[PDB]
Amino acid sequence: TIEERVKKIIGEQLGVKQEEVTNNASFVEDLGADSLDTVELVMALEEEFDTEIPDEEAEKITTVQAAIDYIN
Amino acid sequence: SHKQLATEQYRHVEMARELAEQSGASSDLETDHQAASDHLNLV
Amino acid sequence: IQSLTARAPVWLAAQDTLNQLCEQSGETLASSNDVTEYMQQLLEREREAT
Amino acid sequence: EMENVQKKLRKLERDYYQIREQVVSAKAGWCAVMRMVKDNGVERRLHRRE
Repeated sequence: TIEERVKKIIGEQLGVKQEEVTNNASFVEDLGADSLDTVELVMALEEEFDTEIPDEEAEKITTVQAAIDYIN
Repeated sequence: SHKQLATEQYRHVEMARELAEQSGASSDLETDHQAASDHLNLV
Repeated sequence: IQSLTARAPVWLAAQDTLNQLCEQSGETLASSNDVTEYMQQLLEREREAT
Repeated sequence: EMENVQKKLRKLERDYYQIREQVVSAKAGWCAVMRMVKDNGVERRLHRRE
């Protein structure tokens, strides 16, 4: 469904496939994306949904599941 | 700057409101002082 | 930050050469004294093989 | 004056929008290159971090 956006974009931003990401893991260390890569991921998510996410809320996406939690 | 402009707009509206009240008060005072000038001339 | 920035490139070049050198060998170096002792072991192997 | 600064905010917002597309489109290609480069080139040969 609409989550297909996130679970797609994440992979396109991290080089992993759609099923590679696990909800329990964390982007910062368990996916290999460093600070710059995570900034790029969150900002691409911002672009895709034509919305805005301030720094404080944006910093709360270190886990895989959060990417949908704030979305839906 | 976006959040600063929002806050500034809010404050600006507040000052405009209190100045509107003073404008009304000024018109009322002008009425009273017109009566006062009439009273001076009458005396 | 200016001091660190001026210093950085030299340290990075040195590290690349060091990594190449020690990886070329079987043993991994960690200090100046360590490099010296590796020199001595190298000399011993020279004088046996000869 | 502050209304004109608001319109400045709109102009800056569209500039930000442009920059954002640039960034995401660039990463899409970085992905592919770093996929192919893993044939031992990136290890130290191409990644001349100096």
